[PDB]
Amino acid sequence: VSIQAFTLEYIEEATEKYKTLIGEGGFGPVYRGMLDDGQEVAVEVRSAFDNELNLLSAIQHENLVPLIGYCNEKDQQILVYPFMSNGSLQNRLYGEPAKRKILDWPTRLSIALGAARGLAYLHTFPGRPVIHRDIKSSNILLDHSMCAKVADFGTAGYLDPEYYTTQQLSEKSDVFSFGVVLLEIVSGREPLDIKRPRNEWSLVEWAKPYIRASKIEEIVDPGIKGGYHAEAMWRVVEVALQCIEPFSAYRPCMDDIVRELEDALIIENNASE
Ligand SMILES: C[As](C)(=O)[O-]
Ligand SMILES: [Ca+2]
Repeated sequence: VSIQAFTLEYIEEATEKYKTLIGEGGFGPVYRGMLDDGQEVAVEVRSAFDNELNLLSAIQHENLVPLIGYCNEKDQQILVYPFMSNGSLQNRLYGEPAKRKILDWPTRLSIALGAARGLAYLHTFPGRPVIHRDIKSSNILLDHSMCAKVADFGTAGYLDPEYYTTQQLSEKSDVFSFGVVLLEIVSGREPLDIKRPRNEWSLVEWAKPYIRASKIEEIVDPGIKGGYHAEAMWRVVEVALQCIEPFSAYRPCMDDIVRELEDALIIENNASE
């Protein structure tokens, strides 16, 4: 809840000399470490600011990756986040772990609502908005409790088509991108896959017809076939379609998405009990 300054020496002790590399992150590599109090951290090292730290200091929401501290020493720019032990939504949908454990519909729903709330907090931020501009399943991280934490708010298949007119990314561009994420969550497919039959190359182009023709069962992840209530799935698919409208003007705000995703989870929780 409060940002700390670390020394390079401390980051090296925690990181065991960058022994582990958690993965490619936005604006630098990210290594795994443990602080001397025992909490697991991810340490982002800028490849190549104090205003950014103040912005990141000002962002506080349960569905955003929080900043623990930073390192300023010797013209280095290091950022320290909690380690998210359950990894990325992308990985749990069609990653290696998806072959072991199938993420169930209610959990998928709960992760989407979490992520939407995080983005909603950023979009409606007092004074000026915070726009992510690179929303994707790999940037929706999961903690021990499978609570969504959106990352890299400091990609082909997700890019707002309208960007080719405006050459600008906006809240509405984040909304389009999120719509593609909702399609991943429903379908269990990555947006772009050349190895798929030609008609299935684009998840977005492939899906719209079936949704438009009210035949959602065809596009649903086999692992959650008969694992959802139709009323709840309709809501998610419907709002997903509005998000991926080629023209931002017809696209809902993130907060309309929050409400639809809340409605879907109340429908499932109601039928579950
Ligand atoms: C990027 As801001 C905290 O001025 O809305
Ligand atoms: Ca608000």
